[PDB]
Amino acid sequence: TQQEKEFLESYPQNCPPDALPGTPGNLDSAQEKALAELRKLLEDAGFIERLDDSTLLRFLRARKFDVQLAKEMFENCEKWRKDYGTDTILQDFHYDEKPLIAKFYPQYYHKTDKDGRPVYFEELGAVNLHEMNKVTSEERMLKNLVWEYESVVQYRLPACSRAAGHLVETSCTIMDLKGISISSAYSVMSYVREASYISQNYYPERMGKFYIINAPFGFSTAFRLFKPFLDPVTVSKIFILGSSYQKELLKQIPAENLPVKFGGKSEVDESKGGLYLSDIGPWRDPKYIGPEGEAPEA
Ligand SMILES: O=C(c1ccc(Cl)c([N+](=O)[O-])c1)N1CCN(c2ccccc2F)CC1
Repeated sequence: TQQEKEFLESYPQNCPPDALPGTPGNLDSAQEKALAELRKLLEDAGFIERLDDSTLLRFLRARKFDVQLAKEMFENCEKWRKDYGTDTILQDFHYDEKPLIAKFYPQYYHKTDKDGRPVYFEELGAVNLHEMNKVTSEERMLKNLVWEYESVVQYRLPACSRAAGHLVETSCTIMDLKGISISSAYSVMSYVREASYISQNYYPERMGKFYIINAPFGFSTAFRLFKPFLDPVTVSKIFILGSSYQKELLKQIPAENLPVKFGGKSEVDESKGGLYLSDIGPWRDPKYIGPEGEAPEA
């Protein structure tokens, strides 16, 4: 379809050459063969959508380029999108509760990192589900999560790719644990479990960086101790920081892109809902919005 063709050639499709192997534009002979094989296998099953290089390579990387297991993971995902209504969630779901409950679990995207990734912030430590459940449900919070993911894929990543000069398939997540207790950790645990399950199985290879900040001492000490036994890919992606996280964040995010409260210089109009209701980034800049148009407002 022209439509889909126009969209694909409307932003850069190659990852930088120093990215991980098996990423778009960085494929060896074997990898290119696995991609072509997986594609025809999915075409033979009648799939017509989501068969672009970027998508299929993510499923291949998630299965170490085992073509057969990538096919099964892909087919599992399309079945979930069917049962959950994912393909129309942007039109069907309406998180009208958000101004009322945002402060009880702040979640927001704000600008980009030095690699061009959209930066996602989650103030898990402030979570108050007792107040949240007066207004909304875990089921609706997960719908809102998938809504945002669909908005990342459809509108934030293509804009971030154009603004960066190269393909951007991943986000940079900052999770603030300030205020977390054993009690509230248990209360958010079911939500976090379902969110990771959805991320790993239906959005594979979308995690580029994951910073935990204000981590309690026991949690941070454990990571510092087991850090040497981690996959070198993993140790470049996951950071568990305590109270002094600002300098580490500033190595990864330009100071003018990082919110003031986290050691940066980026400001929002605190009178108009400030950070918690904001969605600022290149996907709100006409310079970087392509034929998909501008992302909806939550
Ligand atoms: O894998 C992801 C992930 C999943 C989907 C999308 Cl579309 C993106 N993205 O590019 O914005 C990232 N994440 C890592 C785990 N994540 C997470 C998981 C559980 C609790 C909180 C969290 F922030 C969310 C982000």
